[PDB]
Amino acid sequence: GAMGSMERASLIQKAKLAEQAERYEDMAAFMKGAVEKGEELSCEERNLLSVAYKNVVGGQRAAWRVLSSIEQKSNKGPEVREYREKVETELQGVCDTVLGLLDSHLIKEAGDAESRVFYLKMKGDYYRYLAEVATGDDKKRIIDSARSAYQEAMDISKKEMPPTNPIRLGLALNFSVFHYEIANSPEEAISLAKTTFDEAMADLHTLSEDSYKDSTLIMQLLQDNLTLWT
Amino acid sequence: GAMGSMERASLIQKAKLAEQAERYEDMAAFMKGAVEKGEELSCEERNLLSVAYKNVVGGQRAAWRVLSSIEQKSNKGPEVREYREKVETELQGVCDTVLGLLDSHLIKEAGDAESRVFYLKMKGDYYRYLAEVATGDDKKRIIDSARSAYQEAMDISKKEMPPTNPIRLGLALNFSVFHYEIANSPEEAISLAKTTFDEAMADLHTLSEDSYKDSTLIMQLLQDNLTLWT
Amino acid sequence: RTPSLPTP
Amino acid sequence: RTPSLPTP
Repeated sequence: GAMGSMERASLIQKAKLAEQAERYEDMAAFMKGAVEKGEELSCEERNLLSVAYKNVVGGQRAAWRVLSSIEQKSNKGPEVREYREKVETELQGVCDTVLGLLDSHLIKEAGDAESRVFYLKMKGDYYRYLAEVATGDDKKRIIDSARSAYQEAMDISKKEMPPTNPIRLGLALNFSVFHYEIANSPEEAISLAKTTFDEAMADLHTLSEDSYKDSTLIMQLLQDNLTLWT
Repeated sequence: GAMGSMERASLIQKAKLAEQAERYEDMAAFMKGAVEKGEELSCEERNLLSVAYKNVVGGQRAAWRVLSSIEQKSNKGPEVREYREKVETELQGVCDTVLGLLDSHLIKEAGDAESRVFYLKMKGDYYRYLAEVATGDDKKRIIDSARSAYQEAMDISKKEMPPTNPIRLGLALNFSVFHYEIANSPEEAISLAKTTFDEAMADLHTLSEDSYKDSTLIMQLLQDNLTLWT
Repeated sequence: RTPSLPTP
Repeated sequence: RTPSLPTP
């Protein structure tokens, strides 16, 4: 809405500037504006969208955890609960915004495996963030929505992408985190991380130096989690 | 306005929570609300107000510098200038808000040296931040407004506070920065830092261990600047 | 908690 | 620029 009067190219340019200035709220607003122009996003533009919202929700999640921890230790007036609720509502708002962009209409216009997997991974992640704070009647549905998005992404990535593809690797990492932290399925988490790592290792020989760097970075993050989990 | 319905004590409580959660925009809004209740601020409350707005404006200033640097190197469409202007306007808004709180009515109700010096130091600082981005017809007046606030603060602190008082020391540090960075008076900056340091050193013998720690910390910051400037 | 993917 | 006072 507010970005309706600005050129798409200007919104992208300003998103990049906002990133350099570490103004992630601005960056997210610019990229929301760019998405709402209705055109598909390039690879670089998808990354800008992801970076922007990851930083915004990242800060909110960190704040929520601080407040939640204080709240649990307190169990004094209603202020901690009230403020935790405030941050929670704001977080849910951002997640809903991202999910809204994915549903209107990024996913349905995403035909290439790379774009579709990227957006479905995002969908899984933002349902996962909703799941982290969920308690009510729709908690199980939120979890299943995350699961469903991740699963579709996994199915496509396995068919259409090499096992070293960074998006495929990052998807597997985050889906494994979903299993461990949300779905109470640590064995599934470990299995997924292990198989992902091993299948990537076997395909490294096909890669250039630059691609090798990117793939091995994410492989190390998988290994880091396996080390923590075992 | 928005905080008018919340208890003063709750606003203070939430400011402290916001600090722990590193939610400085929230913290500032809560403390603005607390100030607008119309009662004087305690020492702890003054510190909360200062911390909140320092963090907010600190982020804005850092962003402004990044963008300003990009803008100067570019000297390409209007986007960098536009976005720098946006951040600048937002920064000026925050400074004006703080200065508004000080003028309505924190300073005039501040009778004790400790409170009055604290608020006048703040006034100097926020005019200084305005000066950093000023260019137009009122640039000299902004600088003189900073100078005037700092000077009144200095005059009171010299009469009413020991030379090791942390507020007196911090005021001197920031006024010296004003001289160096804003007023193009490096010799005045160096002189002030040196005399402040030496007069504090001579009074350290009167202090407890805790007070010694606080005073020597700020003295080291003065020395750091002298080292950079010489 | 466990680390998820950071920014690139 | 020169460092001013940090937060306590």
